[PDB]
Amino acid sequence: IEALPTHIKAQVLAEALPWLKQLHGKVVVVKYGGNAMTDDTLRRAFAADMAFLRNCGIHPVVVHGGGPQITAMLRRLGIEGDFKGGFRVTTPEVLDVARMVLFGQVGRELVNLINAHGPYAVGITGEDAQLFTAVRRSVTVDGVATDIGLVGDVDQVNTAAMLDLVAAGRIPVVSTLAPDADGVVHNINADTAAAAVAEALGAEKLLMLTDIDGLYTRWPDRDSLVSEIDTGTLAQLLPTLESGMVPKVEACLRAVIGGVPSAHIIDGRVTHCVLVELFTDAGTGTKVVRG
Amino acid sequence: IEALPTHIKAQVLAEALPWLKQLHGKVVVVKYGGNAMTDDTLRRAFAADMAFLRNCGIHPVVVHGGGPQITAMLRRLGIEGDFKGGFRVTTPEVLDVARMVLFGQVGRELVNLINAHGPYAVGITGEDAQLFTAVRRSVTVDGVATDIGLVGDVDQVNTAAMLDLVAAGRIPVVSTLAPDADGVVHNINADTAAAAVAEALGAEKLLMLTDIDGLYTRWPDRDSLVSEIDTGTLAQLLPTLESGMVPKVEACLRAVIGGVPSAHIIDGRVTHCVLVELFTDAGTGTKVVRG
Amino acid sequence: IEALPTHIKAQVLAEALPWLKQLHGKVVVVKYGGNAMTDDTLRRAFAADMAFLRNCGIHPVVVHGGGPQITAMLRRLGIEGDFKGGFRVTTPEVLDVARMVLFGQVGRELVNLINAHGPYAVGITGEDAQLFTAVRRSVTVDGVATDIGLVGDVDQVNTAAMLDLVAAGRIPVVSTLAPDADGVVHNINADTAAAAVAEALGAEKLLMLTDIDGLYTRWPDRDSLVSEIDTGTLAQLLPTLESGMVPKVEACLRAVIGGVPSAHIIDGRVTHCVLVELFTDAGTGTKVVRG
Amino acid sequence: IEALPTHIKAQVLAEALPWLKQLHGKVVVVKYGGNAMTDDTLRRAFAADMAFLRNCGIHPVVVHGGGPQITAMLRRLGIEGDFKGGFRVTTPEVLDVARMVLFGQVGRELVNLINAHGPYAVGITGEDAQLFTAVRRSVTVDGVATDIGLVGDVDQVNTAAMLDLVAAGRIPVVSTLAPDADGVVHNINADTAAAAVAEALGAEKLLMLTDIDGLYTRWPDRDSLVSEIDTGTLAQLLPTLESGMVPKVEACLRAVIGGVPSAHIIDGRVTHCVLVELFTDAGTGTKVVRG
Amino acid sequence: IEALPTHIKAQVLAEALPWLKQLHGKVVVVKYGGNAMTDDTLRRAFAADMAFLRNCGIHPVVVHGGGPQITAMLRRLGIEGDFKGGFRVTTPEVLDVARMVLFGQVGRELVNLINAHGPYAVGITGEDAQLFTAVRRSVTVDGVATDIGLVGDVDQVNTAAMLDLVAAGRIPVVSTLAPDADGVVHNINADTAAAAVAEALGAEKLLMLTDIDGLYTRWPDRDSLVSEIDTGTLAQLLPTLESGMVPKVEACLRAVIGGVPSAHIIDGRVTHCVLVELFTDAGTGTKVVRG
Amino acid sequence: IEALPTHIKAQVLAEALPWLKQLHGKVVVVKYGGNAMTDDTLRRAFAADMAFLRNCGIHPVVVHGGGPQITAMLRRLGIEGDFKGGFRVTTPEVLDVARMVLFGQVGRELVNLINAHGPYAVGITGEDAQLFTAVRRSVTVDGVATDIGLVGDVDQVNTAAMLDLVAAGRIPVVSTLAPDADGVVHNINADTAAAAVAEALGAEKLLMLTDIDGLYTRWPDRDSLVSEIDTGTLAQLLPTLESGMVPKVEACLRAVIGGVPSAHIIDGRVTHCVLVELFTDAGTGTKVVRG
Repeated sequence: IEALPTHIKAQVLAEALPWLKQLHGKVVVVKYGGNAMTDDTLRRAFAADMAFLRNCGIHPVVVHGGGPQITAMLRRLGIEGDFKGGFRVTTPEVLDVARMVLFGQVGRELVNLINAHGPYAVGITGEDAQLFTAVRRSVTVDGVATDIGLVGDVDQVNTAAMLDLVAAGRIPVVSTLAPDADGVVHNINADTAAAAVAEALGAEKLLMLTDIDGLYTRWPDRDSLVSEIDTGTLAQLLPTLESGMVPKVEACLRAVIGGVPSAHIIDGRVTHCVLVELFTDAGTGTKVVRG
Repeated sequence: IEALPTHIKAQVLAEALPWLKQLHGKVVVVKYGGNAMTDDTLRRAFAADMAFLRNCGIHPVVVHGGGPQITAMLRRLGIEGDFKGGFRVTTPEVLDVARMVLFGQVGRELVNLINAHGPYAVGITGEDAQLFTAVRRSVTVDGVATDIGLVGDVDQVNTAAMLDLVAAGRIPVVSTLAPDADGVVHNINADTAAAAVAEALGAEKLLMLTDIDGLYTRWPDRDSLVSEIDTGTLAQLLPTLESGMVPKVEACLRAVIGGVPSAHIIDGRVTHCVLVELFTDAGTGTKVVRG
Repeated sequence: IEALPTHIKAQVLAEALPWLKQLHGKVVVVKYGGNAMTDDTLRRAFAADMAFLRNCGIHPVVVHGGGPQITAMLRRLGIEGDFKGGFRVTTPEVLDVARMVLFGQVGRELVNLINAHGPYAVGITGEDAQLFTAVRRSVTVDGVATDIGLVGDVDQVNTAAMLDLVAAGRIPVVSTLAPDADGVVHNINADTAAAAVAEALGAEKLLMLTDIDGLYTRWPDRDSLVSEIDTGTLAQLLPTLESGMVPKVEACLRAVIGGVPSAHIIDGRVTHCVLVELFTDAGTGTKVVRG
Repeated sequence: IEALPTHIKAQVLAEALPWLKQLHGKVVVVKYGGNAMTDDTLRRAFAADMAFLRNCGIHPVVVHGGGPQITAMLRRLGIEGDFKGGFRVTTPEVLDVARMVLFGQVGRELVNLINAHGPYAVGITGEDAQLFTAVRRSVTVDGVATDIGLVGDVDQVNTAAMLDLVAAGRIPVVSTLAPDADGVVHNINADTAAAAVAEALGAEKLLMLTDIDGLYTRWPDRDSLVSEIDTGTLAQLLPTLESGMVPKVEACLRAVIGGVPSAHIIDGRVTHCVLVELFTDAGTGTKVVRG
Repeated sequence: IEALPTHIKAQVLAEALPWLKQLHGKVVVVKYGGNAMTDDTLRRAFAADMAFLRNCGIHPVVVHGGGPQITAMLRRLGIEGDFKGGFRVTTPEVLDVARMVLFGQVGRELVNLINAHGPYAVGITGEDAQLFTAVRRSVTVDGVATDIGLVGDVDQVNTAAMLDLVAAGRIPVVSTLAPDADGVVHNINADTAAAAVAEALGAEKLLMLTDIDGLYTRWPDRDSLVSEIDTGTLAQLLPTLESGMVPKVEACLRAVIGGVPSAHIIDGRVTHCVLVELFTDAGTGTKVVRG
Repeated sequence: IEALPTHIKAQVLAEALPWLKQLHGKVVVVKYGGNAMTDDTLRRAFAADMAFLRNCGIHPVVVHGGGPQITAMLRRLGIEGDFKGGFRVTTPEVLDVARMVLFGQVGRELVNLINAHGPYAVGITGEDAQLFTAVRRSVTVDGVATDIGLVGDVDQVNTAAMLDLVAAGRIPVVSTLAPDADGVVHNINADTAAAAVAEALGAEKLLMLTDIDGLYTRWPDRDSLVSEIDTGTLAQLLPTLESGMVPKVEACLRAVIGGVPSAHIIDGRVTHCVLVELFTDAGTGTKVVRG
């Protein structure tokens, strides 16, 4: 980015202006996972983009996952799994490990990366200041709803206390664990938690970092790649999508139907994908709007 | 506490008044460890006492340890230790485990206990919002200062951001990990960190929960138990004390010399020891003042 | 309270916690009269309990009476009384004396007692900053409503200005005099004024200090002493109660029906009765709730 | 004021402008006593002028006396006086009467008069919120300093809490009683208290209402009437002035030497003397400045 | 105003009190034009009266015209006019001159005059901070509505930003130019703009300075001069009034019907007419109220 | 900017981050003149860049000139000039025209351009709220200091009121006219005024838009173009520079010596020069630092 003429650098920056205006002073919830979480270059760029948003007066809120790190630690601890369908059962023991890995390892890495740019990141779970609660969820397997232990969905969100934190200039980094109404902590799917946080905070956008170019309606036909789709059309397409994309699409559906103006499935394998999706018209991601 | 006449219950409460006046609106830093951390009755009472202080308009700040929980997890993970003197060397690997256990397990338990009473507790480390930094420390072994890895002392404290948190009505629960000036996270001894936080926050008291009645000057002579001692006298006595008491005494010395009006070594095996030490004249603990 | 074991002192304090949580940040209106007002030990303890509430972050508001002090001063001044039924007629002259005694003597004593603990108490009447107004009341005598001069009921309350005063950390001590809509100051019964202030301020509790154990439904049968009663049941019982208890019961009825969660008739002859009633389950008083 | 041409009414108002600019947002302490306190027309006009200042964004603070009302009440109560020199001895009994008359009668009348114009006036003594303290004073009689009981001078003033009250839009009406360092309430001379309040509050002016045209240097020579004098000249003249003027002059001296820009001795027998002195160049009063 | 006795000066000031109470803390919009704008004595007095209101805690907002100054500058620039009916057509060129004269000359003179008394005046147009917008208006000529270029009516007003300016202690001086919805700046009649600003700001009064004694219903019969009239009566009279008075009357109608409590047509040829109309009962102006 | 690969657009934006961090929450004063003021494309881009800074949480303050527009209007009005040396004498008449052109024409155009992006721009002069004052300046001609009328330098700046305006989210657009201590308005050179505003506001940068690539030390040698120079070196070079560059260089000297961290002479003929200079390392401008 050095031989590139200076009048072209100017145009690239100037074209950010309409999106800076759209997002100034607004909440943007970003689900962070996949290869954006595992490669040092993609990670460092993600943390820089969070600092970028913050130094534009945008209020990012990061919700992270960590499925494979949990599995890796359970295997290290010799904790034998129980599986119903394709789901590990989250016993009290598995929860303790999940919480310890998500909050004490995965979230720590991102907090420190972001904080290389300033005193921005702060880690939290639903446990802290009772910021949100969980309700136990069942899963459908072989056509029957089934209990797989201490896993849940976001129940209620302390919207005011959460926005107080971003008003202090902080970037919350959320590990998806929260107590139920009896104080018993559950693990929440990070994609669904991200949609719930976006709706509760009145976010202007929900970004979903995934390891794909975007939503293909007829995978693997390359021409089936769509760049914008409405919730009604997308809900009808949901039964036909691969297993990995369903939670990302359900998230976008719940968020946009919940009033979030747009949710985006963007390619987490692209360095600075957040900057590309937010401040550029050239993203490969797909945008979900209501309709 | 039922056959006890009602006019005696009244006198007990009324005698709390001078200490409520002393502490209203003031910061009290509490080092929490030992059996107060491991027994369910002592723990639940500790969490209730933190809620008590908060519902009196006192601002508690909890600094916790977790030495044995770390050791237990290292053994579970099969991480062979290296030892210089009696000190485990904190390699990058051992740090990751220490941080994950302290922040993702030990701190979580206390946060949830306290939060059974309200949205009070919030967990943090020096990493979050760069709340404090560490400087690597050496230890003296066989008369020579020696490096034992990523262990440090508190360097600087973001006093303003920390007090903003208690001003929100929060009870910080601090896990003693913090980055050095290069962003590399160190493990800090919880006793020393507690003294450093007390001094930086202008705390009115530092409480040190330990598993002993109090400071014995000539252990094990029962009559050597003292109830108040000045920093000058206590510094001269420090070379003669058992190994377990030195860090607790050094903490009290640094805090009180640092301007904290008093530091207290109190018996963490007594249910509601905090209430006893703060709102009663009948504590067995020992009080350190400057002189 | 010295030979009493330390673990019992701890339990007494710890059992205050649920009521500290209930009252933190809340308004508590206390009608103060009777022997609690005349004996030096009961008085000093009352003032200490007001300071106690204030140093817990509770907002006490004190409404005081002074019937007998007024009578005593009228006799000293040689002011001959006029009586309709059992009621002294409050001429302009009698009002001046009542106001001067209530505000310039009785209220002064309590303000100074409370202020021995800090800059808390502040005296006021409805006259000051037009904090409340009066409407002239008649009384029923021999079955006919009758004018007995410048006596009234609370008309309107400047809720906002009153709460601004407690927000400053002040403890208002209210002498029950207030202007009517024409600026003419009336004397208001202190029991009824206390209920009116409680309702207007959204108080969490109304305490009525009286010189009896509590409400007896069939005085003097000792077993008729009740510890909790609903407003509907109590309204039906009101025509059967002794003359001294009627104003205290009407007060509790108006307050609780007015939305105050509970009103309490407690024994003002018990040292620290406020502490006993608020922070203990062993009070002899009776609690009024809606039903 | 009806046949007077309209262009003359305009000029009178327009000439108020430089003094409105001088006083906007500033504290003005007014000592109120004499015939301005006893005649219904002068009183009602005084209260209106206090409302005038308040509705210009000026912050009046009223300090009142009441010597003769106290004497009258003592005689009504049959309280025999003890006299040293020309001074009544203020026994505990005489204090109670003084406080009750000053705060519960004299201050009440002014509060109600002012409040006919709005929720402005609020009565206070040094007792309330420990707004100020007293130190016992002796008097010189026949050349020897002598104790005459519970009479004092203002010791310390809670400047911040007092200015908080005027910031709320209130007009404090101060009765000059205050506790000493042991909580024992003393009666303070109202002229001296007014000067002390002016200095502590950083008042822009001190007004002293008296029943004379102004300072005569060689009473009763009519030409000895001066309209402005400096503190140095006036201090030298003080030993030669009549008994009634000394406290008013000592007050002006202490205030202006204390940094109050000017103190004024104005004729309280003139209806609306405050308006005349503050917003007009035609006052008969005398102005004291430093020099 | 020197031989006039001092007790008469006092009465004049004291009679201002009810209107100071009415206006304290309230917005007063003043249309300023005519001879009040062109004579140095009337101008300087107008600026002083704006400073007077400000130093009483009243919030004046000045809307100014400048018709003849515009004409004079157009003639100096040799800009030939086009006229439909009696209306100059406001071409883009004529607008530039109008804006430059109104904002860069006429408004500057008033700002500087007012600012001789303090940092009060601040000049603005609808362009600044998009404080208000315009909508293009047509005029009726020979019975047909006709376009006369870039002239409009106030469309929307940024009420909040405007009141923020007066809350800072500023006196806005408004030049009536504002952009339409496409950013194209229009010239707005100053009388109509003044009524629109008064209604949008919730003004307590609208003052209309004109070069006449007041509204004559049957000009030139001297007895037809009315001092107060309701909007319904005045609307019926509007078709019968001289050409110069129609815009002033339409303004008062729109304002008072828009909820402004009263609008006043006052004689701008009287020195200090504002002071006379606001703080005196002797104004020759006419008051419009709803009915 | 369309065929350019998306990973290059990302890198351009990401490289803005260190300068966004440097400028977030900081004041940047921009002198705007030259061709950046006269060409529609350069102007519209300048206004967009001001909106860009504002939507990043940067606080721009624009100081504008307008020399040639003034000359053009004087010629249109037939105002014959008087010239001493090469300086037009600013008579009272010439000032009125200068003020009317600068504030009522030139500043209006920029305000409206900026406001196409939001309610940002607000026009002001030193006259408004007495935001700054002028002191009359002389010029040196043929070796003698000479009066050329109502031209001056910035004297004092109301730093607090000016920063209150940018705190409201406003972008001040300053026309360089201000009253002297006697209220007489002077015209101030816009380059010098810009440096004075930067120093008084504690600006982080001063940008000087000019119609040259940057400072040439040995014009017209192309290799004499420097990209960074210290104040000491640059002061020594000042006597050797062309006439047009002297005011721009004196400005940078006064600002940087006045404590402004850096002042920049940048090429106003480059579209989006502000974006290029601030958020890019590829600017042709020259940076002045202290040394």
